[PDB]
Amino acid sequence: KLTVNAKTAVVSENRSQEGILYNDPSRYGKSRKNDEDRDRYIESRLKSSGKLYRIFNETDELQWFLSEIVKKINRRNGLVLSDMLSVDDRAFEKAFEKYAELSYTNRRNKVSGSPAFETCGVDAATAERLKGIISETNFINRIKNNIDNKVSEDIIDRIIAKYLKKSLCRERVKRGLKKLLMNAFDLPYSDPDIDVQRDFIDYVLEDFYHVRAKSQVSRSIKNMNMPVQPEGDGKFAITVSKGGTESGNKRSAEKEAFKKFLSDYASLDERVRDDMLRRMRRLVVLYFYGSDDSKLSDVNEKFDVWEDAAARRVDNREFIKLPLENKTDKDAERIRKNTVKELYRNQNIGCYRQAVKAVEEDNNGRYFDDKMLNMFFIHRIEYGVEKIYANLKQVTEFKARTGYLSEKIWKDLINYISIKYIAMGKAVYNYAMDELNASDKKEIELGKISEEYLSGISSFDYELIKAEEMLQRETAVYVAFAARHLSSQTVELDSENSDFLLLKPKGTMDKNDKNKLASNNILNFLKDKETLRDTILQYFGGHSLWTDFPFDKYLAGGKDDVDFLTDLKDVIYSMRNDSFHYATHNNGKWNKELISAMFEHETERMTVVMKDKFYSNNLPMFYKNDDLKKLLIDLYKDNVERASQVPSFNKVFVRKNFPALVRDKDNLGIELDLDADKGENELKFYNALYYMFKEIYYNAFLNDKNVRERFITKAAENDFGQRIKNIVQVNPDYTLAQICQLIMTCMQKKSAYKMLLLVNLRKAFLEFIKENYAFVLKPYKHDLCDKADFVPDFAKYVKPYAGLISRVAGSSELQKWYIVSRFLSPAQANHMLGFLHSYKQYVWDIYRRASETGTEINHSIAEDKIAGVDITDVDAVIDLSVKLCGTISSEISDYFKDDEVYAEYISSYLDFEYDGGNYKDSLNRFCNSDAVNDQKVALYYDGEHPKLNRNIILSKLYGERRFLEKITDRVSRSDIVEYYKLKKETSQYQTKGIFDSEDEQKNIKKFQEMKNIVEFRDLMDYSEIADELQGQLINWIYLRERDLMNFQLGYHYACLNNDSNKQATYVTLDYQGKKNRKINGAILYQICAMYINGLPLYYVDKDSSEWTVSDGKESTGAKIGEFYRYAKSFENTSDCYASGLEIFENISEHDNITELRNYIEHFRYYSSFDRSFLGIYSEVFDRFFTYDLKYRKNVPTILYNILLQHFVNVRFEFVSGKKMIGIDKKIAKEKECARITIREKNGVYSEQFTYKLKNGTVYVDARDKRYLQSIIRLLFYPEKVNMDEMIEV
RNA sequence: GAAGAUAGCCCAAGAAAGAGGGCAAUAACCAGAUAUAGCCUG
Repeated sequence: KLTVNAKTAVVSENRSQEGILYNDPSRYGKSRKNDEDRDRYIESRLKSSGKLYRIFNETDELQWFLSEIVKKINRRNGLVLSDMLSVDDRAFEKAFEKYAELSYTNRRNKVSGSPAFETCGVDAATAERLKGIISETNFINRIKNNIDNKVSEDIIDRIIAKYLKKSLCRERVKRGLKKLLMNAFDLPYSDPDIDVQRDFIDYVLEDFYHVRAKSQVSRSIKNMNMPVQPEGDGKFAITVSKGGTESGNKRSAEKEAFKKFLSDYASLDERVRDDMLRRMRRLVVLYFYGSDDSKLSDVNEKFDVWEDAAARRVDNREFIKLPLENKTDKDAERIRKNTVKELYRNQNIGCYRQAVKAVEEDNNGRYFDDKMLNMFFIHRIEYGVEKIYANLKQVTEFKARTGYLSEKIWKDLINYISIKYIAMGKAVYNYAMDELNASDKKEIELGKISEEYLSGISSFDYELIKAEEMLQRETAVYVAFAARHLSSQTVELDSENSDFLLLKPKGTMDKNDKNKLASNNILNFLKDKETLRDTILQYFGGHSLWTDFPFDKYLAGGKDDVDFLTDLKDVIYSMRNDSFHYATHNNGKWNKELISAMFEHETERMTVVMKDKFYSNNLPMFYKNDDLKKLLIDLYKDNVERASQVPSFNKVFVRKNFPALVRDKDNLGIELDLDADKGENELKFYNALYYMFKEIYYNAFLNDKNVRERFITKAAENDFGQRIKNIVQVNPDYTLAQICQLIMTCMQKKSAYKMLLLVNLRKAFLEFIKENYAFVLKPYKHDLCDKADFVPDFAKYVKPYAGLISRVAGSSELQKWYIVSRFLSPAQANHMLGFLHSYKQYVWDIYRRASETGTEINHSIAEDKIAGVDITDVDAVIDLSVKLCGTISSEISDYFKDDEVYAEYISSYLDFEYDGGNYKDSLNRFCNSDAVNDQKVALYYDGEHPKLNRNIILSKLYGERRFLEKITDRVSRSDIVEYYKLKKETSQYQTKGIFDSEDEQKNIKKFQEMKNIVEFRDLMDYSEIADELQGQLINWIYLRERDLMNFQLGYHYACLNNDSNKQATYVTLDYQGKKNRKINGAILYQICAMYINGLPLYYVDKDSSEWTVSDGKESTGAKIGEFYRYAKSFENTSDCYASGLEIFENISEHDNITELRNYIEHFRYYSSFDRSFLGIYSEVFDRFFTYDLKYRKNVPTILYNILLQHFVNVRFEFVSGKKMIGIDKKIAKEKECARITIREKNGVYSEQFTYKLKNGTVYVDARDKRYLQSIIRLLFYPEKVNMDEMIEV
């Protein structure tokens, strides 16, 4: 990469912008490059590549013969341009470079012929010598000087397609090279239109001397800009380049013409938009079908553009003639693909030239009056064709159909309009809606650019927006999951009341018959009002932990456990659509005293929980309580805010390698001196040490001052250490985390500097242990104390939560973070915490880079606060949830009425041979039965009662029972038999960690897999994968919802700022009710109110037929209804909300989009299973992202990545399904829909693990066939597939 | 107004076409350890 040293940014000074290069990390005054240094930096990077320049880059008998031919051509005395042109003590280097400059200039100025060296500052005799050096004769001599083989044309064809330098891969250059090589090897060849000197050799010299980049790259950087900038009148519009050259000024004029299109198109009169889309449609028809197409004959034919679009789809015309397939041969298919790409390009050029001529000669009302707008669109069309064939992965007939291309380009043009309105709305929303912020102002104005942005937008500004929008969208996902989890055991929703958060409090009566409760009254959905409080408290660690809590102090009056449920629901709801940017916020309607007291109650258990994790991880089995007490106080006396982009403990200390690592005498030299329970005690020890080291890593090691200094000293390796010294040079106070982040600084996850960081951290940690926790080196196995006896004096020494308690008491916003994170699974809460960390680091990094480049930056987004509250407090709250979500009660009765219902629940996942009687006894019989030899099943029973199984309870609180039952098979006796058999077979080398034999490793892997089954850990895995698939779907929902609002904002902002007719209340609302307010820019205010929880909407009420203002807390659905009643007066439309949305989506499918969004966000899949994950992802791909190609076209890759993260490789096939258009209430029609499926044969395979041994390496499937089967069932259910054929091994 | 994905946009260039650069700006990628043999290898 050319600018690998530097970063680029766009800065905006006084409504003029500049693309800058800057060195990072650097100090202010040493970072941003001035014009000369930018120029020289580019020059220097270009001339870097000069002397390694070779025509050709870089086992089968032929494929290795090609490689040998290339190498001989590239070896010395071969075709080495640096040697050839530097001859005679570099005396001609300047002349040759000047020749290259004039050769390039001759192309742009249409000057025919190679330059003569006489005009490069050189006499006539020398010119003859130089011309000979860069002649075909000399090239032929240099090319064959190292070759003593007989090469064929096919060898030449293969070498060119496989090894030719990318900058030389243009048709005429490749043809020139082929002609030269055929002449060099005395093979008859004719290509009369090609001149070897001009088409190949002269071009090579232009490439060698980088004449294009030297004259263009620096200026192209300087002219970079953002998508939208303010104009003179303080209005945002799409950015237009300042041009400066002949072609650049034409390009700017076309862009200005499209800017005018966007203004004119934003018309509430749908006839204006229809006519403009028809003119754009005619341009597409002209481009692909020529000026004599029947739809271009009558210039005033108001043909339906979508009917024409549908017509070209079923058209069979071929855009190009495809060559016949080959006699696979990957070399021959690459040749054919290159031939096909050149065919597309030739036809594209012809189409372009024909269209340009026709819009010049045969317009007369067919196209746009503005010639520059027709040219803008023709350039978009040409570009769109190139996007398709430059991409080309596989030559296919469907992609060669003219109607495929015309309709791809049509949707591409609509895409471009869509993303520009969205880009406008993004600027308006972020920078021209200040007065959305809560105030006492009785008159506000929306759509005026905030003072700090009138001089324009920088790239750093948009980085800050991305940081905030990412966290907002990530948080939105967790709000949905928290609502799901709270709803899952408290209510049974139905299809008409599927959103838990929109259920109404217990006193809500029907509006039309006040004798009845409203249909959405929460009472109608309660699963069991009598156990409601105890059910809720399962999510607060079990009601047994709350026996001392004065609930009745807070549920006084008629308030009961239904109001308790309603208050928690209200906390969660208050975070939905809660904008981080616009505070509406700190006034929660729920019982803040109750929530605050519950938080304080939970903080009181934290020291007990953390010390209990030492106990439960068996640390007091190997170390003295007093030594562990010292450690406990060190680790937990202060809440620790973790920094992002520090390598995880588990990557620095790989669990599989851990026992060998701690025993290594160069590291720690720990050897535990231990009969029967030997291996089990060894395993307990290494598991205990792993947990203790993990806690030390995060809570003591990473922030230790001495660790940092020693890491820097101890720290390719010269490169690594060089950047470290640069980093600390730039700021000596950078923490170790910040050094790691600066060091660590393709859409598809890849199947089968970081190491230096892991190594230096691993060694620094071992030394930290030796220096500070030396008692760790001397473990001694002894008996576990009673749990209550282990450091019972612990809470006396530390009070980490003292300050946070009072801050949560006084913050509605902290209470939201608390309740939302607290209702997540432990893995989800951990992910939420990680997103917070990533947000904080990103914001810090942006300000850091803005600062070093001297870029003024409005601190609307703070480094230390979010939504008004300290990030450190949010962090501590979420961290409290992470820990407590994973702390399961020891009382079965906290989760089930008795051992019998518990045992019956276990039977959903375990076949303990239920006879038909009592479950508790059938399970007790099963655990007391013999499994293998003298091995009894055991596992699932703890003396008198069934064993409390952590994974079972976690699946009950946070997983989806019917889903898990549908995608897995219950654990069986034979599973438990196999578990014990592999236990035995591995019992003698289990903590070796890194093994000698190959079948030792494979058996260890098999045991690990069986342990995961009998422990229900695979269940947790599948639940997390489903949560990740569902979470990504919800993420996409909030991506779309953001961009729908932005589209509407940008479109109506454009409308407000054009001359089209606008009614009074579109521009200005003068609300004279008791909460009176005047709103200038009313349409913009009302758009944003639809999407912001807490922002009132002004409308004419259905029942009173009078103007009112809402409290702003009603649902998005209610707000859309209210918006309709606001707009309802408008005469120039019938649906203002939907104005322009034909660009964003297919209007006829709007209700299906809403239905899909609701299906996902209301978790309906888990109740009905009427469609699969693949089917939902298919419908998202098909029509959820109509508004922006860049989201739509990554939908399958994102799915593939999620699976690959879990070591599952899937091969997609794209086929056809069905979708409805419209929603019956009866006008829904069915049609074809994209269907993403998986190849029926060998479509799913496991990633391989690389296991190192003593010998060498063995490759083992990460995931066995049984695991892969459940993944396929997860993806396909309710559909069933032949998994034997689909799974590869 | 189906889909056959594995980008998209900005800047530059450009009709005898051009075809370079940039993007934490834009999604993805990378990274992140919550709990006891589950995320190896690089």
